[PDB]
Parts: sequence; structure tokens; C-alpha cells
Amino acid sequence: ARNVVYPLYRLGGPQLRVFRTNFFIQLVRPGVAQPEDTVQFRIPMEMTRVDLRNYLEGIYNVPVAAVRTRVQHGSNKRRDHRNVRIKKPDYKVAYVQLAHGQTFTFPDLFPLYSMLEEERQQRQSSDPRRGGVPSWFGL
Amino acid sequence: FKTEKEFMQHARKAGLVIPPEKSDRSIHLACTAGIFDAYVPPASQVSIRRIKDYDANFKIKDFPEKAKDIFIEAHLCLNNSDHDRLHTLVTEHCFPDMTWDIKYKTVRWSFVESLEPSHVVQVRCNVYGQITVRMHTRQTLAIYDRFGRLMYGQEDVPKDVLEYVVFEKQLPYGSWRMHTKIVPPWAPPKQPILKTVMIPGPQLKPEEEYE
Amino acid sequence: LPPHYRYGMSPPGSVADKRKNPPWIRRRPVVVEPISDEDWYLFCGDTVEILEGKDAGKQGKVVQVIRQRNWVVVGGLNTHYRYIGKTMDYRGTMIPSEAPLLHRQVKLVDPMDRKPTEIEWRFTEAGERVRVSTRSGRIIPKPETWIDGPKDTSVEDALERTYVPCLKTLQEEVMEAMGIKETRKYKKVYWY
Amino acid sequence: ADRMSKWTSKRGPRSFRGRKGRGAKGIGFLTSGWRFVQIKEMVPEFVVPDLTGFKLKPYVSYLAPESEETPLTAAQLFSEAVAPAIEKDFKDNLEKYGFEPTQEGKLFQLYPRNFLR
Amino acid sequence: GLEEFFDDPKNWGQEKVKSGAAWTCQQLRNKSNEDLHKLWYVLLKERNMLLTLEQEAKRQRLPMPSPERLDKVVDSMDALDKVVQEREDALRLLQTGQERARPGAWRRDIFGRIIWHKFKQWVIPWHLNKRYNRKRFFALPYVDHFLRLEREKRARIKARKENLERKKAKILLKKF
Amino acid sequence: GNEYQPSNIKRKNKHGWVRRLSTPAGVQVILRRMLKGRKSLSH
Amino acid sequence: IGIRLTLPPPKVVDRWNEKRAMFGVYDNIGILGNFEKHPKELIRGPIWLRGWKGNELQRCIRKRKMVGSRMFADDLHNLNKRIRYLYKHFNRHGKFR
RNA sequence: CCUCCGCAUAAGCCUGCGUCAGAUCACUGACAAUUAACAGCCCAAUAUCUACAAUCAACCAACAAGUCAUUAUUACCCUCACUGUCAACCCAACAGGCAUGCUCAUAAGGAAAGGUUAAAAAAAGUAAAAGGAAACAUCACCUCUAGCAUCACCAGUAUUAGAGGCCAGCUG
RNA sequence: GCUACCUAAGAACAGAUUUAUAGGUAGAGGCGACAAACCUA
RNA sequence: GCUAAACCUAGCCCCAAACCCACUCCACCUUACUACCAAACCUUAGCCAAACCAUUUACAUAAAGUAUAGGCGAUAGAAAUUGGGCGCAAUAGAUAUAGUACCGCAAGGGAAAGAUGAAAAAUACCAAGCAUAAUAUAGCAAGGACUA
Ligand SMILES: [Mg+2]
Ligand SMILES: [Mg+2]
Ligand SMILES: [Mg+2]
Ligand SMILES: [Mg+2]
Ligand SMILES: [Mg+2]
Ligand SMILES: [Mg+2]
Ligand SMILES: [Mg+2]
Ligand SMILES: [Mg+2]
Ligand SMILES: [Mg+2]
Ligand SMILES: [Mg+2]
Ligand SMILES: [Mg+2]
Repeated sequence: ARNVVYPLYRLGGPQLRVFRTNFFIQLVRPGVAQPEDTVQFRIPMEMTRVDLRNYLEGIYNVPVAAVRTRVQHGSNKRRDHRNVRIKKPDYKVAYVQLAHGQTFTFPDLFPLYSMLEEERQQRQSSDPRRGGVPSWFGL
Repeated sequence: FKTEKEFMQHARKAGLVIPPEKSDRSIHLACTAGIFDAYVPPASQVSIRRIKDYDANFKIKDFPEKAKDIFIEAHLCLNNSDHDRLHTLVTEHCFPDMTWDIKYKTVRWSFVESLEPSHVVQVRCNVYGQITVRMHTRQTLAIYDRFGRLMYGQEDVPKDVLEYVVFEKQLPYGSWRMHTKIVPPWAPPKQPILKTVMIPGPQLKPEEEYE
Repeated sequence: LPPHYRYGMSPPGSVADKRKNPPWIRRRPVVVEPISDEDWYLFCGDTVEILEGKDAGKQGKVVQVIRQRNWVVVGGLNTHYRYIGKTMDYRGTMIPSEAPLLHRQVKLVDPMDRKPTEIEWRFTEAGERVRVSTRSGRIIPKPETWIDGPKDTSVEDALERTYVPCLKTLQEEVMEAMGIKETRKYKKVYWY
Repeated sequence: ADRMSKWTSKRGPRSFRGRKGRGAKGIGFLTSGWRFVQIKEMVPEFVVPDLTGFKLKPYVSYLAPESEETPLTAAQLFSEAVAPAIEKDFKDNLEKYGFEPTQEGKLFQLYPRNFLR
Repeated sequence: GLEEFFDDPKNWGQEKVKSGAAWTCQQLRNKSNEDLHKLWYVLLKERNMLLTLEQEAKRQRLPMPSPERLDKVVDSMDALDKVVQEREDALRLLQTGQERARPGAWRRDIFGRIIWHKFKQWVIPWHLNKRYNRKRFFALPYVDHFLRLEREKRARIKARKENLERKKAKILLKKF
Repeated sequence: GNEYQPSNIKRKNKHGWVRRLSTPAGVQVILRRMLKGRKSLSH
Repeated sequence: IGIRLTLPPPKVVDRWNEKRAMFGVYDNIGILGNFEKHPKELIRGPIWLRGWKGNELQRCIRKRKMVGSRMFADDLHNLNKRIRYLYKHFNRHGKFR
């Protein structure tokens, strides 16, 4: 869990166990070309590599084999109207290599107007032969 | 741009995510996108019942008299440019189509006596009554300019006008207002214009030719 | 939303609002009078009657209540006319848009008399508070299906009292139910 | 030369960047030769149940009624949890009923906590 | 598997998904602790689903199908976590009588102000903790002047706010 | 004008919160920044 | 051009307000209510200038000794500097002596 | 055609010529990236050991005298986490500066000329008849002070320490 | 964080050298192969 | 006719009254914002006035500027006793839209600015400066004038 005080372990003590997990996770699409067995996540900052291994093993039954993380610096270079820097938040990225010869490809997610569109078909733009004269009149 | 697809594709290429938000108020329209049944000119007592069950004091034998006064008085509101009466007299599908191109020029329409009696032709039908009327009148026009020089029509001389005017009523406080004006495909061309027109050909970039 | 944000006909976070109220404007705030929450008596859907301006006397229906400016949008009344859908070379369409109304300019309507009546909040034996008119003791009531998807609990399973109130932790109860048995005893640390 | 920016781990010389980290928790400790020993017991085990046959979906149908918020005070939890056992054993040593004076012998101590969340 | 990060493959691109209500608290106070454990993991996996769907929604430059059910799932995780904390707190009041799960003490730092100090776990006792004894939980007498200065800055801000509220009230009585 | 020749060790060791709190005069520096209202009391 | 183009909103002045219609009442509470109160006990204001008129140096001296112990810290400091300035001004500077 | 530049690490900076879009001698918004083996981040006590420079270390050759080490007993069995990783970049100037390793003209990096004319004056470069200038410190020395030990002098002891003084030739 | 001297542990090409890094000395002061120089224009 | 102009209302000031604040979770004196190992008090000085300076030099009412002190000079000076707005209204009023931007190694210094309407789900005329409209012998550029 995150934003929780962990209890201190003394040598010979019990197993540290988390029962309700605080931190979420989201698997993003890779922005570059990556191997077929690598799944890229956005871990939250406090989640270690080992927590991510047991997180996907326990909750999702994913056979995880390697995990490699990079912390991404979001830019502090964009300002308000007040000339005050906005920070896009930093985030950790997990790169997960799945075991047993399995392979993940990111799926193809995302594969009254009658009145408007039925007057956009009855537009009847002005004739050039009419020379600017309004054609409402029956004369 | 030219349509909504161009703006949404440009907003997707740019990154403008416009979330479609849920609002309890919508647009309370009082008109129709065009005509219910296109009366093509040379048994609809169903819709007369479907009008009298809402209105219940409605004589068709008096209505083309009323349709005359809805017509003529609305056209006199062009002689003064009185738009606030036109919104009582004309629908909102009909208001721009008669007042937009006439802006920044003076018109001097006038009515003189009808050749025929005006007579109702058909009647059709949250509920929109729609009554097409045949009028065979004699009218006078003079459309001037910003500069006050005549660009359409002799002012004295009356001309004989056929008018298949479609009226519409909302079916609480509304009334019969001019909705459209059918012009038949057999109709003769209108008055010619006092000026001459050049109509351009294809503007050729150097890589293409005229053929 | 910033301080002295100006409310308007648009909702407070839409695209048209962010065109109208960008985060750097500062305008003269509208002096609205204080109407308490107990004392607001126009609800979405009430048939009302307009007292001032155009469409005076006409009886419409409240569609939106913009409560921060003491506003009532009587749907179909107090209309001006705006175009919509205006492209580069099409003039759009003429549409009857509605300008709002202050709550002073609007009175409610008896459903048996159809008259502009003052409304006082009397109390009742059946309901603690409800509106009652003045020209008659008449209760004007507050005005105004579903199939479950694959990821909704039905009302049966959502309301089963499966909770036996005990003196155990969620942690201890899950340790018992999951069959986890912990032999190592916890060793006392210092807190300071 | 910045003061407004947050002092993060990306920012110092090598000796600074190695020490400061993100909010991650220590799992083991360093030993000689800079060899990290990982302790199995400090790593959290996600105790995750079996979801088979489980009838609670993430949303509630709209047909369910509205109820009133009654937060669980200790008077309520004493009443339903303890009060029938005291009414039964009074019509016919408080540790009998689910009370513990100390909890230094206890695994999940309530003050101060040793469980997580 | 990883297909639990994605919803039903029939819903892909439908731009509107019928979702039910959120869990309110009183619906969840009827559920046992084992059942709130399991519902925590149901909502947990659903929340990871919706967060992948947001980030792919920003990636493809498209709007979300229905962003409301993310608000509902955060709503339910908040209500469920609040219920579980209520039962931990009521059991803590019965078994020990404390109110904070974590110990602390009202202390008074170098800067003179009174702060709730949250205790940390340590192994060695405090008197031979070398880093704990470099912290000063006492204010020397050169601080009490700044305490008076801070006191008066807060009293100025409060007086300005109260007076300004009365001026707005006078403008309301002149206008109405 | 290249008088500022930067390093982070000299910046934190010169002007950081720990050196500011190490002396009574530096604690008064912090208290005056806290009373002027500033966003950065130190490096 | 620092002059306004539209003439301002009108100044509605109610001469028969509560305050204006009852202005001046109990100014003669001494001389025709048996001298039980003085009219200076009718004025409301700062506690150091209820029924006292002085120039600025005297208002500052009297403010310091009558309320100065519970003045704010930098207001008391500004006021001691004002008495120190106004002392050095009235006593050492001027035309007539 | 230049290349006295480059490429990496260090320090610094902190997303700052990635893609999509748009406004603007001719930055804004969205999205994506930097993946640890390199480098940081180390070490169980208590005692006790550590006379023989480096220089191809061999002779030689020295003085200014030097950069590198354990053992005894006790305790000790888990293991690969965390952080850095991008760029056309930093400090200045509105010229300059910058540690180190390699490459020593480059396999790497770049462009002195917006277009024209070919005035003066100015700057720089090349050519030019005949002539060919038309005080302190301090070795050394002297003087004075100082017989002494755990924060300088000094882990030194009067051979010490401190303070003083001293023509021919060429050339715009 | 310049600059002056110093210290620690370095480096480079021949030293009364040059230099990177971190530390020390602070204004009645410091520091000075003493220019009554320099000590963030 | 461009540039611009205008605009009231954010807020503020002075009183009165009243004695204020401060643990969602986490982190925060180590290089603050970092889960976890062997000691506090010690006369203010001076500026300035004395036309220099050197002792000296202010920090309810009434007695009373009295007694006193004092290079008996500048000056200082008791006691007994007595008993909401004839505010500001965007160069103002707060520095404040913010202790932010920016500047500084740091202590520290410290900005500027907004104005539609009931609804935006309705998109005039006036500063200097120019432009319309360059110039005509001669001269503090005007005055007397003059048909000009
Ligand atoms: Mg890494
Ligand atoms: Mg390594
Ligand atoms: Mg690199
Ligand atoms: Mg190249
Ligand atoms: Mg050129
Ligand atoms: Mg020559
Ligand atoms: Mg003097
Ligand atoms: Mg007295
Ligand atoms: Mg101001
Ligand atoms: Mg200001
Ligand atoms: Mg002008």
C-alpha cells in the first residue's frame, strides 16, 4: 500500500502482509517499438519492482518473469497566465517481461442534428445569375 | 472549416478532447427542418382531426382569410424592417430565408387586390400542424441598395404571383406562421435583373489546363 | 473555479464556459440577493408565470434552475433568437434561445386555479415541509426503466446483511477465513 | 539555482542522486561489497481472496433503495457485539466476551498498528 | 490474465456504457469483512480497467466512453475504505480507547508553534537515537517575539475578512 | 560576471535548512521568511 | 483624457433616513436633563479621543499611553517612530518662534 | 570549403530542434520517452597487528621522506532492491570560461557569403620601385626573544621555534 | 560556488607550477611573494 | 480614423466589539519535505539635539511643565493628592490578483495588471502620437493687422 506507515520488521518477526491494496496500476501502450512479451505499465511512484511482481501474480494471475522500471520526469516547463510553473506529475514506468513464452499485444481499443443536417441539404446557395437579389420573393 | 467532421478530425489531430457533457436543458425548437409532405402541385381530414383535437376552435373555411393576413402583414414588416413583429408572424425556418439577403438594402413591397380567392390546399401533422395554401395575387416590388439605387423591379407595376405558402403551428401559445414557400419546378423564371453578371470560369493553377 | 467566478447559462466547466470565463478574468460580481436553501421555492418542472418583460403573463415550465444567480429558465418563454451551426459559408439556423429570469420576475401557479400565487412553506402532519399557496390552502407538490448490465449487483445481493458484528479485525477475520496461519510472534518496537 | 522546484532524486551530484529516492520502502539492507540482502518478510504479500462464485459486481443497480447513514460508533458495536453475551451471562473477568486488556501478545495490535491499511 | 485490464471486447468503441450506481456507505455497512475484502479486489481490478481506458483515451486523442464510472469506482473505493476504517476505529475505542491509530504527541518545534508530532517506529530507545536527539522540540526565547508577530498577522487577516463581510452585507441592504 | 559557479553540495551546505537551523541566527532567518510569507524558506 | 464620458449613476440621498432625521438628538442632555451626563459621553469612537481634541503629536502621545500596551507590535513601533518624528518636527522646525 | 574540433564521463541544467497540431529574416497545446550489468547507495563487535616509497623497480640514484596490508575469538545464512540514465544543455556575455579520458586530423562535427554594387573613410591581410629609421618574497648572513609538553607553534625542544634587517643587416 | 591564503584526498604536464572537488578563515574582521590589493561587478 | 479613451468594484484603511490559530492519510531539523540502530539566559549601541563636541539628549483629567535634575545648557521632569466612517476606489487604499513573477550565492529586495450585457445556450465625440493632408525667401514663430 501507499501513504501508509509500514510496521517495522525485527529479525524473526512475522510476514508483512497487505490486505487491501492502496495503489492502482495502468498498462499503457508502448510509445516505441518493444518486444512481443513486454507489457508497459504506469506503476505509481512508491511501488517497487517486487511489489509489482507480486501484484500482478496475486491479483491478475500474470506469469511475470522480469520487471524493469524507469522514473519519468514530467516537465516543469509550462506556465500559467501568472508566469508560474505547472508541473506535469512524475510517474514510474514498469516494463514487464511475461513468462512461459507468452505474448501480449495491446488491443485495438476504440475501433436535433436532423434539423441541422436536414437544412444543410436544403441550403440552396445563391445563383450567380441572380446578382445578389434575395430569392425569397415570388416576383 | 466546412463541416463538423473537419473540426473533429482537426481536434483529434491537435489533441482537443471535447467531452460531450450531459445537460438537462436542451433546445426548445418551435419549427421543422423543411416540409412534412412536399406538396407537388399540378383525404387529409385525418390531420384536421389531429389538429382540432388540440385546438378545438378552428374553421378551415375562415383560414385562408387568416393566411392572407399572416402573409401580407409579414411582407409589410419588410418595408420597415420590423423583425420583432416578424417573429410573431413567421417561423424561424422562414425568418432568415426572407430577411438575411435583404439586409442592408431597402425593399418596398406592396400588395394590391388578388386575382383569385386564396384557398387552402393540404393539411398535415411536440406536434406540428402544417397547412399549404395557394395564393394568386398581384404584388409590387422595388429592392434598392445600400446606396438607394434600384436593383430589382419597377415600383408601380403589379405582377401576378403564385404562392404555395406553407404555414406551421406548434400544437400552447403559438399560432399559424409562414413556414416555407414551395416553388414548383414548372414555374417560369423570375423578373430579370437591372445589372449584368460575369460568372468566372475555373481558376487555373499553372499545372492544369482548360479543356 | 476561481473566486468571483461568474455563473452563466453554460454549465460551470463546459467548453463555452472556458471560452467565456478563462482563468484570468476578473469581473464585477453580480450582487445576487441571499435566498436561503430552505427558502428557494422554484424547482425544475414547475409551471410558472412570467410577470415582467416580453411574454408577461404567459405560463411556462421551469427547465433549468441556476441557483447561484437566482435564475429560472422558463423553457419556451422569454426568447431571443440565435443562430447555431454557422460554418465559414453557411449562415447557420435561426433558433429560439431562452434568456433566464430572476426569481422575483416569476410566480408559481395553482394547479386548480392557474393563477400567480404567493407561496409560503407551511408544515404538514404527513410531510415535515411542503409548499402551500396563499389564495388557497393548496399543496403544490414537487414535480419530477432500468435493466442491469453484466457488472451490476442485483438488489438482492446488494442488501444481504452478511455482516455479523464481531470484535475481530478485518485483518484477523481474513487471516482466519483464508486459512493463513502465522507462527512468528510480533516483536515490540519503540514509538517516539 | 532553483528554489521553487522540488528537490527530487534526479537532481544532485552522484552521491546525492544515489541516496535520495522516491517513496519506496526498504526491503532489505546493504552488506559488505555493497551487496543488497533482500529480506523476504519485509516484502508485502498481497493477501488476495478467491473471487469464484462471488456475487458482488463493482456497481449497484439503480433499483436498490436509499438508506440513512448510521456510522459505526463504539456504542453500537458494543451493543450488538457484546450486549447479548452480557445479558445472557448476567441473568444466569471481562476477558470472556471478546475483550483483551493488553494486546502485546496479539498479532494484529490495534494501538499502535502492526497491520497494514 | 492481462485481459482483465480491459473490459468486455463488445464494448470497444461504443462511446457509452450502462453502469449502475456507486456503493454508498450504508449499503456497505451490511457486508462482512471478508466480503468487503473481496469487494475491494473487485473494485480494484475495475479501477485498473478504467485507468487503462483513460490513458488509452488520452493516447488516441479521443474522449472517454463514459468517464462517470471512474468517478463511481473512486466513489465506492472511498466509501468502502471509510467503512473499514470505521470498524477499525470502533474496535480501537473498545479495546484500547485511543482515537489515533498512530501515536504522537503535541510538541513545540524550533519555530514556537504547537504541532501534532506523529511518532515513527524505531528499534533503539530515544535517548541513544543519535538523529532523533538533533531535533529540537523546544523554542528558545528569541521566538516568542515572532510568535507575537505571527499572531497579529492572523488577527489582521481575520479582521479584514470579518469587516469585508459586513461591507458586503451593507451593499446587499442598499441593493435590496 | 561568471561569479556563480554552481554546485548542489555547496548550495545545500551553505544555505540549506540544516545549516539554517544549526544556529540561532539562522533560525531567525527562517522565522523572518515564514513571517514575510515566502514560498521557499531555504534551499 | 482623465474625464468620464457618461455622467455617473445618480446619488439617491434620503434626507429622512433614520440617522439624518434623528441627528443631533441628545446634544443637550446635559443642559436640560439635569446635568446627569455630559454630551461628550455621547460620542463613540476610539477610546483615546472620546471628548478630547489635540493635534497629531498629542493624539499619538495619548494613543500610546491610553491604548498603546495592547496595540499591535509593528503598529506600536510605527507609532513610536511617528512620535519621534513629530517631536523632532514641531520642536525644531518651523517659521514662527 | 572549414575543422584548435569532436565523442564520452564529471559538475551543472531539469524535458529545452521526439511525433501530432497551431499561432508566430522567413513558442503554445496534446502525446510519447531515459529500462542496469555502468555509476551511486556499503561494511558485526572487541582486542591486537601495519620499520623497508613511487619512478618499466632491476642495478644505480637520491631527498623534499612518500598514495595503498591484518590476525585472534565471538556473532552470522537471507540474497540482486532503491536511485541516476533524455536534449541542440552549463556560467556568463548580450567577449569569454570550464575538470578528466580517448581521437591528434578526424570514421566525428560543421558553414566564413540575404541579394547587388565595387564610392569615400575606417579595420584586417597581402604586394610594392629606389631608399633603408630619414617593490616584495627569499636561500645565505646578522640581531633580539623563548628552557617548554596534550586545540596552533608542536605531537616540535636552542643545530629548535618565533619576530625583525639586508656596428652591420632588414623592414610602408 | 568569484577572489586571497589554508586543509583533506586527488589529477595533469616538472615546478616558489597548473588544476578539479569538498571543507576553514568574515568586516573593530579576514587574507595578503604588502598592490593600505582582494574579500560575489 | 487608428492608437487609444473612458468605466465600478475587487479589495483595502481606520474604529468598535471580541482574547486567535493549529493531527484526512503520508513525509518533513540527514542534503527539510528522507519508513527503520549506541545544548538557553550576560547593561543595546549609535543616529540626532546641544547650531562643533567631549557630560548630557523625550521613547483619562488635574496637581503641572510645578517640585526637581542639568557642560544649572541643550534639555529632561515627578509625586503626594484628584477621579460604524464629511476613509480610499485600480498610479488610491494593503506590497498584495502575490510576498507570486523577477532580481540576489545568500540575508534580502520586490513588481505590474481588471472593466460588455438581463442573457455570449444573443459576438461614437476627447490627451500626446500619427494619418486624411510634405514643402516655398525671413528668422522665440507671435502680435498689429489686412481683401488676402
Ligand atoms: Mg534504473
Ligand atoms: Mg554494479
Ligand atoms: Mg548519456
Ligand atoms: Mg561530419
Ligand atoms: Mg551583406
Ligand atoms: Mg619598397
Ligand atoms: Mg550637535
Ligand atoms: Mg497620581
Ligand atoms: Mg496599488
Ligand atoms: Mg503596488
Ligand atoms: Mg489627438
